[PDB]
Amino acid sequence: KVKVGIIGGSGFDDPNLFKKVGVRQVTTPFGKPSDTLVEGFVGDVACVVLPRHGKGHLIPPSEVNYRANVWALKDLGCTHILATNACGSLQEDLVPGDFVVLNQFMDKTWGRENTFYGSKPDSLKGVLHMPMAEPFCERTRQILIQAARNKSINVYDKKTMDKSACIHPCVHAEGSAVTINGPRFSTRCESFIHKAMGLDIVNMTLVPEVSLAREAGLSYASIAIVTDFDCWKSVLEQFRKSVVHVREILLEAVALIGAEDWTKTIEANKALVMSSRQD
Amino acid sequence: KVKVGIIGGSGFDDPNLFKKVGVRQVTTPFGKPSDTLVEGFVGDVACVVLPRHGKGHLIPPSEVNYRANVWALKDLGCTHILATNACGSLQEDLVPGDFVVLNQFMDKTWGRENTFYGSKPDSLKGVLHMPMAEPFCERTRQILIQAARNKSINVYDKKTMDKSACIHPCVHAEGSAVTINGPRFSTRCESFIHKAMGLDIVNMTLVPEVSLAREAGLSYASIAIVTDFDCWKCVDMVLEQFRKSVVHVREILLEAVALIGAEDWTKTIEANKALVMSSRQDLL
Amino acid sequence: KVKVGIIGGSGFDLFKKVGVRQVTTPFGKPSDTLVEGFVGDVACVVLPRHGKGHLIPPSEVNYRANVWALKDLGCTHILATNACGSLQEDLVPGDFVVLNQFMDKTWGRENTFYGSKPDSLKGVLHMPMAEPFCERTRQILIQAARNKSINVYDKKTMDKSACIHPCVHAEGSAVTINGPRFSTRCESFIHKAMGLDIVNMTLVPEVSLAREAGLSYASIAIVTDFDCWKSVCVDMVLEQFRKSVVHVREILLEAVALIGAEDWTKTIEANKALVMSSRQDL
Ligand SMILES: Nc1ncnc2c1ccn2[C@@H]1O[C@H](CO)[C@@H](O)[C@H]1O
Ligand SMILES: Nc1ncnc2c1ccn2[C@@H]1O[C@H](CO)[C@@H](O)[C@H]1O
Ligand SMILES: Nc1ncnc2c1ccn2[C@@H]1O[C@H](CO)[C@@H](O)[C@H]1O
Repeated sequence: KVKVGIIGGSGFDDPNLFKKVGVRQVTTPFGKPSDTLVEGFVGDVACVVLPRHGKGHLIPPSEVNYRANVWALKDLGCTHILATNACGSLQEDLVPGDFVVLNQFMDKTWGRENTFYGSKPDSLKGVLHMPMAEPFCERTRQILIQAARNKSINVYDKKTMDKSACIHPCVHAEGSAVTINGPRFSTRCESFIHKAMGLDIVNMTLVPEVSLAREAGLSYASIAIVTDFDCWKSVLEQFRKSVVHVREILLEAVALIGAEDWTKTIEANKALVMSSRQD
Repeated sequence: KVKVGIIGGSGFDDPNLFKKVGVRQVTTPFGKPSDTLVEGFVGDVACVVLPRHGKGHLIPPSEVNYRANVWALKDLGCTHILATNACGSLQEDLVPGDFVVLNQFMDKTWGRENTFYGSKPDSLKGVLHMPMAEPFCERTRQILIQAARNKSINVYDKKTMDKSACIHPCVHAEGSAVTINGPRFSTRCESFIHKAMGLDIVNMTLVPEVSLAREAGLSYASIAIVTDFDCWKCVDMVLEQFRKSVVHVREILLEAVALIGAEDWTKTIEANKALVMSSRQDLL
Repeated sequence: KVKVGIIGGSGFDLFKKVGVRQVTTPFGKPSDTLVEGFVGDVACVVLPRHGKGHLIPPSEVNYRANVWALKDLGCTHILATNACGSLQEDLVPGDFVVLNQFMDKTWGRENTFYGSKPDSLKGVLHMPMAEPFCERTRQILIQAARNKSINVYDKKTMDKSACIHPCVHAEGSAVTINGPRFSTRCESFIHKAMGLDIVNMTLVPEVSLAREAGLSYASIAIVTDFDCWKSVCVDMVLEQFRKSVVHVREILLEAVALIGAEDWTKTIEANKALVMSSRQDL
């Protein structure tokens, strides 16, 4: 019943997380996904891998068909989506090499299809107004964090640990992301403004992927990879080692997801979609 | 003579504000309005009603044809537009059941047609740069407020009265709205950011409706309906509270139309159109 | 050698022209035809942002075509003028700002040369924009003002009481809004509380696209009024502008000469190198 979709960002243009069982060239009512979808098994848990930018990373963040990617995963029977998201750090405690299991975001994107529903032929009929107060699936967030612990990777929770317990590299138990449209990076002026707003990282791909996953009735969680500090503070090796440990986290997270019942969580996801219909 | 247009938001998809005299199924050079326009009278005052989202609430905020809506009302000869706007509160003193006669906004929408003019053939010829310092028609704002007074609804003015005078439910005499694109609600992160900017409410429909009304030379005023606290902070009571708010807003609207028709608006209307002409930057 | 493109904003819709040139671009047609000529020995190209009739609003300007057309003609530098409203007390109508920073609030504009759609160059370009302008070219605009005996105010070293108007502000940040409407008081105060200096509609993505084209770009903002945070309309932007046009013209002509008097070999190399190294599809 549980099937785990994986959307790989930078460093995961072609992951190979398991032996490929089948390759799926699909289309959706909202167009074609970034690439073909690879189906397989992690242990006894069915799993589907999909590169957000395509195999060659030729599709910029603003042009990614988030609808197609999410809906395609949904059509294949995924109940969860795990995503990676490379990012810049807006805080001194978040150091290149750290990961962040996001729990909040601020949206500054535009010109992207951010919803499956509407009044145009491009969309499913209805007006969907989805609650996003806490935009991720909390259970699945805690999976990612527990996965890191299982793989002996440091975890820092600012709510229960003081500064001295922050050993790098570490996974930050929470954090907020600002999603900019791209493709350019932020100016120093924009970086300081975001930092003053209390944001933790800056990224170009989280939104509307996270929003559409909830719309599709899926449990979604992102692991953000701190590649560098954003330009408020004036290499490839740290990122190479990062994807190795992110691979471990993803593989362990899939197993942890399959080790539990999700019947009521899946049911509540579906009901929230139906209850958010305004029409 | 005046003619008052009414753009009904949530809770006003099918208003029935008066006995329908005539219905207009029209189009504009900017496309189709949300729905048929219903014409009639409030007393001796001509009035036109249009649901922003259509009868069945099938049109989401981002896809509403604000241009067509404002232009269709203009074509029928409306001089004023009164709008309802459902919203979430960003401040402690603004509670569900309150109303807000907006005077300010902050815009965070995109991908919406927000001007009638441009250099493209599918827009009116010319470049219009409208001043928007005080984006509403002040006279018409004060009419909404006085209408609330006449209907025995509490009015609260933070600049004059102590917070000890804020008695719920009340019409807030001033307020700023942040307009987000939707269709999703804000995250807690976005809610606290907006609140820290000093914004009072969050809503998805105010802009560019208010902007386009000024571009059309019309007097525009919005009454926001506080349906809930935004996520910075039983549903059966929430629904019942909103229904009561709708009853109150309905009588405010009806009294407002009567108040408008009772006064002379020659100079205000003249100033409305002159403001349009003087913003034509291509006329130098 | 060097060649200077000049993108004129409001009131700039400069020399003895050699010829007028019509050009096309893989991203459409520029705002207008281009004026080719010389300031001294320095080749110079002049392009009005809104067209000769100012019929093109800021959100509909083809910044891609304008910047690329200047590139196609062999420009190494672009000087730009941008009319703006002030968000702070010390910046008054008649002042000028040699911008070093911005905050972007535009939408629906073509802001990159690269992408995966047919009407764009193939590739994913992620350009660093920490310091979005060419610093050398900024300091040239500022030095140009000194040569023409226009006051220069540096808020990093100078007193608020030592601010002599009209002056060129040696640094400043712009918020770029989409237009065509002006800001509300609410928006104006929010921008002010963010620490931004001016508000305008034309800087972005022009500045971004110039760096994509590997050109040294600098902007001089012309303060036409205070934004509505004080006690702004179309007619006001035009009137104040008149006296400011003359000073800006002097600065631009002087700046062109100053550019032509230095070697830009390594700067140009670095510009084109930054373009290549930002390609993340490779
Ligand atoms: N400091 C930043 N600001 C915005 N995006 C960033 C960073 C750092 C990494 N990314 C992500 O990686 C790609 C561009 O480098 C894009 O996919 C982007 O999401
Ligand atoms: N807390 C909020 N944030 C943003 N919009 C809100 C609310 C509450 C109500 N609305 C308005 O009503 C519709 C969404 O329910 C939309 O039409 C919207 O304008
Ligand atoms: N206070 C302001 N806010 C926004 N834009 C302003 C100003 C003042 C000038 N401009 C510039 O003038 C043009 C539109 O009038 C546009 O080119 C615009 O950049």
